[PDB]
Amino acid sequence: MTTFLIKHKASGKFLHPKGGSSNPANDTNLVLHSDIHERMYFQFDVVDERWGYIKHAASGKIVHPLGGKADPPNETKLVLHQDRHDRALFAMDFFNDNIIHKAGKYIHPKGGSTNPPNETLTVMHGDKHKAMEFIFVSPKDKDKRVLVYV
Amino acid sequence: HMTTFLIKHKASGKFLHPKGGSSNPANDTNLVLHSDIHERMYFQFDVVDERWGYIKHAASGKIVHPLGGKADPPNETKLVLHQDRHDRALFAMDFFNDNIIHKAGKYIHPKGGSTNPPNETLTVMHGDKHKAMEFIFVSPKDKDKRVLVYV
Repeated sequence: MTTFLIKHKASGKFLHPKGGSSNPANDTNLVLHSDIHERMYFQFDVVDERWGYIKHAASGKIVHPLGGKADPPNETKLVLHQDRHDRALFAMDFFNDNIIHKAGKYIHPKGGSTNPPNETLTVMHGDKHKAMEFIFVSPKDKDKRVLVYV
Repeated sequence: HMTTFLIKHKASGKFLHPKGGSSNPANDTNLVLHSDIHERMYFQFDVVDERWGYIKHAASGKIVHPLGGKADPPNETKLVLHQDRHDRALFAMDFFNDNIIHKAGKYIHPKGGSTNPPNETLTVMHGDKHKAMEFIFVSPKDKDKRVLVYV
């Protein structure tokens, strides 16, 4: 209904909390993995027009740049954390197919590969290219895009 | 719930209106650009399927259609309001690239493509992308404040 999968467009892998738990601890890395299950479902909670929080559905933790700085440098790891604040604001660009942080960098697989192996970490990086594209799909139809602004 | 908004032509600051400004425009009334602001030029976006939805005139419930109801309208097809609701009136409101795209892939343009068209200029479909076909979606109470049309 409000849940979606975050699919890495080039590989078909998905974003997961590292370890696949329903209850990841604060500062758990966000990784890529091929598996599908309810513990990799996400929601998006709108805060201000396009900006909002990317939320792990099972735990309520949201996506942060590790350390929570307003303008994180390239290669800053993405983690899950319960805190809510303006440095965890992202927009879900379903027209250009990417996820952009409030300060202008994007979510990437670490290393920028179109075919990242399972457990690859995700990081912030300012470049735009095929390997940083993501689409947002229905849990019950992994090829059907869904509106995350809901 | 559908957020109410103005459709603002980015280059000129003018807005999309039904020609003549009626609260209940007749079927096939042209969609035009005009500088006035009033509640008969407010719009809503009725989401149908993910990004696709109907651009709905708030006062009347009529929606934007390429005239003729063809599946793949050619360049220069005029935009009108009509009460009919079906898939050939599906658009997406691209608030990241700032344009309005039809399901068959062309965009809403001012007829003639001017960055600064006169009041009452018709709108048409066209495949080209440039500054004169950009639109932003703003609060009726603050024409410079972008609002999220998808909620």
